[PDB]
Amino acid sequence: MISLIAALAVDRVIGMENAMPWNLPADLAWFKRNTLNKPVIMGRHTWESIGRPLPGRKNIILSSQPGTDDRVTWVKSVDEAIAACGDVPEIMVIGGGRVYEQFLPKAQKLYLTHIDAEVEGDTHFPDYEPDDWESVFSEFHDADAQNSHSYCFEILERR
Ligand SMILES: NC(=O)c1ccc[n+]([C@@H]2O[C@H](COP(=O)([O-])OP(=O)(O)OC[C@H]3O[C@@H](n4cnc5c(N)ncnc54)[C@H](OP(=O)(O)O)[C@@H]3O)[C@@H](O)[C@H]2O)c1
Ligand SMILES: Nc1nc(=O)c2nc(CNc3ccc(C(=O)N[C@@H](CCC(=O)O)C(=O)O)cc3)cnc2[nH]1
Ligand SMILES: [Mn+2]
Ligand SMILES: [Mn+2]
Ligand SMILES: [Mn+2]
Repeated sequence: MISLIAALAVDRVIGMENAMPWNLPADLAWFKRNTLNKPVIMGRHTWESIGRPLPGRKNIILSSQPGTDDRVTWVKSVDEAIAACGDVPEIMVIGGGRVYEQFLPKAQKLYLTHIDAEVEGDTHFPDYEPDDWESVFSEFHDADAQNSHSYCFEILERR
């Protein structure tokens, strides 16, 4: 099973200038809980944005060019990325935009955080078709002293 996990600001913005400009610790904690002990697939730009391996997860990087760090696994195609995960129950695709586009048709589950923030960005989450997806979990949170925007955690499963 392939799942995508992402945090979206208004208008599906996910990034600007190879960064995420907001800071929502509760959402990073949600990301860690839902990815720990699973393989994570990311594109090369997202690998450079994170800047280090994510502990407790098999890190698989898509790039057309040879890898430059043996602390992670480098692959050259979608099919190779999936194969490198082995026989696990759930593969987590953690972006970015180009990678989400390619894995969306293959995904059975989306873990989405909707952030009430207006962000200029240069990268968007793919347009998906709402009729294809059932919302099975949602949890709204107001802003607090640690999280400066309101946010909604949602899990969707392909119908
Ligand atoms: N809000 C969120 O949830 C979230 C999550 C993740 C990322 N982001 C943001 O998203 C942005 C990065 O997204 P992006 O769309 O620019 O880049 P990306 O999807 O992270 O990386 C694209 C790169 O991945 C490689 N790649 C992708 N598909 C491939 C394939 N089929 N075969 C081989 N290589 C492949 C290529 O590397 P080469 O050029 O080396 O071939 C391509 O240039 C940043 O702003 C980041 O902060 C946000
Ligand atoms: N919901 C969601 N939020 C995100 O921030 C997110 N980020 C990415 C890609 N970028 C990043 C950037 C930083 C970390 C990070 O520092 N993670 C730590 C945080 C643990 C914590 O804060 O409690 C980790 O171990 O996962 C992960 C992914 C992909 N999907 C996402 N999905
Ligand atoms: Mn091939
Ligand atoms: Mn197998
Ligand atoms: Mn806001």
